[PDB]
Amino acid sequence: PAIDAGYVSQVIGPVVDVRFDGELPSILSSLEVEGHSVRLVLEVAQHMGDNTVRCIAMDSTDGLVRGQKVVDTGSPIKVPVGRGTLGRIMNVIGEPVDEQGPIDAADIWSIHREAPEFTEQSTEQEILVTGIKVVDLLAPYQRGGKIGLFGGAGVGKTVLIMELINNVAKAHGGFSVFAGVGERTREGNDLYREMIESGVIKLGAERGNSKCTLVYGQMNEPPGARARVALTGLTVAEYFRDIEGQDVLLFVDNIFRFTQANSEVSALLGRIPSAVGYQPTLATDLGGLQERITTTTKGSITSVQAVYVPADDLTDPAPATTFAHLDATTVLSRSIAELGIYPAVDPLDSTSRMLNPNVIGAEHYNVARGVQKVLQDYKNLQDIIAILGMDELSEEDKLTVARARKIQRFLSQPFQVAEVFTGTPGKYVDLADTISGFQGVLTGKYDDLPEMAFYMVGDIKEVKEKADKMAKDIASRKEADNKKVSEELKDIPSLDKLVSEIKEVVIEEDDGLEEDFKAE
Amino acid sequence: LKLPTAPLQLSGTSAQIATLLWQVAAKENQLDKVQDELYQFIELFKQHSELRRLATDPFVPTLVRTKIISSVLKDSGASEITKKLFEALADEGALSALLEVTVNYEELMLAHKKEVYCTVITAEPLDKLERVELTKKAEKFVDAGFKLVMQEKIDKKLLGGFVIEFSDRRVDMSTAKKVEEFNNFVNKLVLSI
Amino acid sequence: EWEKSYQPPVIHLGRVLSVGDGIARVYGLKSVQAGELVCFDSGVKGMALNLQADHVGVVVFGNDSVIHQG
Amino acid sequence: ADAKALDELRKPKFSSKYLIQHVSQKLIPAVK
Ligand SMILES: Nc1ncnc2c1ncn2[C@@H]1O[C@H](COP(=O)(O)OP(=O)(O)O)[C@@H](O)[C@H]1O
Ligand SMILES: [Mg+2]
Repeated sequence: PAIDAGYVSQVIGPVVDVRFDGELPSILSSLEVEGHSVRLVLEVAQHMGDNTVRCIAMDSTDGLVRGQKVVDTGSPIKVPVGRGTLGRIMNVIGEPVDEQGPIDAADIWSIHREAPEFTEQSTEQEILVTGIKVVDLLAPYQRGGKIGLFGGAGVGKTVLIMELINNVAKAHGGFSVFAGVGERTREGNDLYREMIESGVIKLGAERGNSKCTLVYGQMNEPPGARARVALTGLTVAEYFRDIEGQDVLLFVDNIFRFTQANSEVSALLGRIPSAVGYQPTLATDLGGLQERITTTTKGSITSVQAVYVPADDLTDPAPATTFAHLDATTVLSRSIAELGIYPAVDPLDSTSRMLNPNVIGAEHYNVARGVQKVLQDYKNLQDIIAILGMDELSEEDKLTVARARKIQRFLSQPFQVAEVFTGTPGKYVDLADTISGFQGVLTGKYDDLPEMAFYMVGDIKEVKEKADKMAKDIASRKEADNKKVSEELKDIPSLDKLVSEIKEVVIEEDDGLEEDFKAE
Repeated sequence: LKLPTAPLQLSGTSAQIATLLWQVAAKENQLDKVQDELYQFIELFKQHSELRRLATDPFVPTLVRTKIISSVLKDSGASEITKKLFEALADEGALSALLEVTVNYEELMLAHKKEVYCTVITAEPLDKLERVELTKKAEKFVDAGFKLVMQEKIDKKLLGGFVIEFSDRRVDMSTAKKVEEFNNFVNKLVLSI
Repeated sequence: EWEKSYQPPVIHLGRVLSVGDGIARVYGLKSVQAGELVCFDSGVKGMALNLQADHVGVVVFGNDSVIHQG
Repeated sequence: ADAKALDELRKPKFSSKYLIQHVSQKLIPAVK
């Protein structure tokens, strides 16, 4: 085994160099390190020219010595795909990290593959109703398209993607794959428990009846792993699309972490940096990923990729490159999230190619364009409202201000998953009902209603019901407040009777710290 | 096409020339001839000034340097390996890389000659039962079947004992560090006890 | 008990090529690990951060004004 | 490579003289 067993030459962080005596591996192939604590998989990214490859390590390189033998697998990183992966959590190399035994593997597919060609593309435009009002009104999602949820650092793009999972992913019929690219590990555990409690993930021997495969390379992982977990989720979704031939969902969380992991790696490969600090190969790496998430003739991948923006900057090149690859774009803003509006969809920046008068109907299209027109004419007057005040505007302008303030509150909606922390129950709105509601507010059937009746309600019935509730309670008054609190017959005990009911805990002698440190 | 593998891997761009030189002279089994020739060229650079002027001056044309290194190395029984090496290293002005290609070649040959060096530094001149008892304790630090040589140095700072200098690891079995680690071990207890 | 259990251990050492800008280009240390806590002769610790092919980059956990070449 | 393995070439270590003897008479007309 002298040939085809290379040794580690040098290590710069997550970048490992292997030097071979003969038969260097092809680029994008997987290497294995002999005698490391965890199974450390390298992945060749370059050829350095002195019989030396330059590998990206899929785990930590802490504890690598520059004499360690590295074997070649002669193949890329290959993950276990098939129907048996339904209900498993996988890392970037295809191991189960949910502790339920090995993965029942139909086939072993590599994660590096060419995108489907031009003639294999499908040109179909059918709507995907999600129940949110801003999505189903102003930027309707293509069923089999690509969806980007921009906005960053606490605007609610991870809540919105759980709402999209909860709405679409159970009424879909096909499978689902959640690829967590560099989001929180706690969020992955929360989604795992919430998918076990909902029934889209089952355990035991009935694992195959589940409809969701989890692939997690979450934000604790080194930048070698976060750069490849999106490709593993793509391989798992592409087995269902290419071989099973049926339509899936692919919710990729924080696809900015893919570009950021490749930028953390490409700082140490010695490449010259591009604009603000990213790699030069941003657009090609993001194309070689994002063009694999496409609906072909045989199947469909309906992807909702959350895109984190850095420091709320849309002219940053890492989301501005991503803007070209998306069909329907849902930009979230913090200036609207600081107004209490939820979900904080920016209505004058979030677009879609489905918003066309030939597809979704001229009624829905004209309602959406009128809503955008009213909000834009409101946005032009914002400095005039700021410095000069509401008391000098025109009549038509201070009517469009009131209509825009009503539709801004009306675009907000309580979510089915957000009620864990807000109390308000979530409302799944149908499509024609919110179209008719916004048609009514655009025509002016609800001018005399209060503005806070539009806040956090589902459809056009519940805004009038909340107006009736909130304009009762300004005139609701009770005489003497009907307490009847004192002198309750055999109800309240004495204070010491309730004190004696309390069982008393003992105190186990000052932290006991030496007894359970000399035990190990 | 079929080159014998070097015994230890090395660095780049000056150690690679030594790796190729050891590979080629091991295909020809002249592995100690070319080491002698490189040593002769090191001392030949030491002797005269018109030869180190071919490696430090940046205004010598490459034509006269190539023709000087060919017409000098035409004769005197020089190896084909060293002749073509010096032709290729004088064509590109890499004659100043001789001093650090021969060191990597010596490290390669020392790996092959299966001989590792050491240096034992002492306080007194060693006697013959001190020496043959020293070799048994110092051989336990080498890691295979080698030919560990034992060099001798004398330094009065040690109060007896020995310190092995392997050029990559150091075994301080001296008494001057034994009493130095003794006085450090007491004062960590007097402050505590 | 300290003399009857006293074996002076073999220690793989390495020279310092250059020190400055918070790094110590350390020659040698072929058996060092990426992220191994190294310890200079002046007592100040360090971490073998960049394991290069020709040296070992060591950041200096402390003031590097006590570290020389050699 | 280091300096420790590079200072030790300042002492002569050839143990043969079949190159430095002959070409020392050839080098001066070659540079002439
Ligand atoms: N629909 C919503 N209603 C109320 N609060 C929300 C909603 N969506 C998001 N939030 C707030 O946003 C916070 C988390 O945002 P998150 O989805 O984690 O965005 P990011 O992942 O970019 O931080 C939550 O604490 C929640 O209070
Ligand atoms: Mg989140």
